[PDB]
Amino acid sequence: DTQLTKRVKNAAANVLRETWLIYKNTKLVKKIDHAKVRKHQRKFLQAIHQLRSVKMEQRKLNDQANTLVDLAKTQLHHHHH
Amino acid sequence: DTQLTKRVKNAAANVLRETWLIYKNTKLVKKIDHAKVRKHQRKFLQAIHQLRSVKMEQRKLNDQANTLVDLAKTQLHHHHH
Amino acid sequence: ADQLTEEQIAEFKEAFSLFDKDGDGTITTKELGTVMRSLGQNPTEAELQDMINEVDADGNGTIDFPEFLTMMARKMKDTDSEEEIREAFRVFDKDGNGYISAAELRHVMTNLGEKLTDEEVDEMIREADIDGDGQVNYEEFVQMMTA
Amino acid sequence: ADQLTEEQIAEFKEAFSLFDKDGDGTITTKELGTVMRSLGQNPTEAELQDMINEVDADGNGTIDFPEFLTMMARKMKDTDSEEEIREAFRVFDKDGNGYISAAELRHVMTNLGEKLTDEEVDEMIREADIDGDGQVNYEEFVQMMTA
Ligand SMILES: [Ca+2]
Ligand SMILES: [Ca+2]
Ligand SMILES: [Ca+2]
Ligand SMILES: [Ca+2]
Repeated sequence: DTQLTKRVKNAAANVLRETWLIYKNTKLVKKIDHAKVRKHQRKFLQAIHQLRSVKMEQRKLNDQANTLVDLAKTQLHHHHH
Repeated sequence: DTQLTKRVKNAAANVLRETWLIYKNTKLVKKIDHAKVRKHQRKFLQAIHQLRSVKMEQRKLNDQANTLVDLAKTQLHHHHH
Repeated sequence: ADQLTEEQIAEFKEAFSLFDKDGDGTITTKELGTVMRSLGQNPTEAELQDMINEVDADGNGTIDFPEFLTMMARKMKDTDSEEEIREAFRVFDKDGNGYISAAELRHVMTNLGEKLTDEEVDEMIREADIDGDGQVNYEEFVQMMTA
Repeated sequence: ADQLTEEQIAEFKEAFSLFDKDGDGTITTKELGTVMRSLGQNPTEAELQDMINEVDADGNGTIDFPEFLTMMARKMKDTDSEEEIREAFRVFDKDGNGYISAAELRHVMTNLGEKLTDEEVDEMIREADIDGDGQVNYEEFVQMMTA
């Protein structure tokens, strides 16, 4: 799926973006601007949770395909796949 | 959610049902009736995959709630929850 | 034994028929949806399109027999279901003590799911209650059925 | 430090406002939906109802401040994000060798997501390229940012 891949690339680039910005604003500055940290922490959690959402949808997709494969294999115990 | 719980109880009872029936028809019988085994294997994979579906939806629900909690916590680094 | 037997291919063709409702030679998202729901699953339209796209060779939007083989080849391997079955029993282990009574087993099996008759429940309990104490140690019983 | 500080409660009230759009004192599935999507997530109607039902005290179908506290109390604990961040970098590790070049990092960061400016990319690379070899060992860089 191109849509899912697209979701991953954009979300992953944003995890890099916000991790960098949080680090910069909380370790490479003389005066920590909390307002800025909060903004980037919001964008950081959003990107991390988007990647988690894609991973869960991929596990769902995989089990749907394994269900088709299991049903096909019945035409051939308690084992599955 | 009562709907999800209901899905679990019915699906779990069916995993017990079909595991028993597959075992009976493939170990406690003089003549193994493959047609019967196939039928029960189909019902077995259906129940096992329904329980997997509930588990994945519960992990999804949990991360959606953890997203709300993470966003709320921004009003208070790279840690999450 | 080694990825192929002319017997399997034969059965897999019978399988294709479990999917190709109209037997028009191709499986559409609509037919896949019907089969998946017949298995108590509920794939969205996008999920159905993704299943097909995963093995969509000639990218015509449908799955034909040849394509229905790469999807299988990629996952011929099976694995034991012991732990998952034990987890299904644990749903009915009220006190989380590892046992389910013969009475609770009848109460579950004659009311939930597709159900077993009281007579079928007697046969299951005869095999599961190894100690004859009216209690089923389910981890042991599942180990025996999957051994 | 121990489940509570009058300062947190204050901030959490400010949080409630991030959710209660109309500030009518209650969060509905509709408002929750708007916020969740503003975070790039897409909960279904049932998932929104489930989030509310999970902590729906007076079962009125909406979440009020008091209820908005049991949900938090139950998960105050945080955990480090090292591994997840490393995985995000690995998305851009073309050859799976543990490194991403300074050029590839600019190509990713100035085109994907919300983006960084070329000047911001220079600052990130200055910190990430520890050896000065134009290559970023990302496992090391993430370890340093999360240490
Ligand atoms: Ca057809
Ligand atoms: Ca095709
Ligand atoms: Ca409101
Ligand atoms: Ca309520």
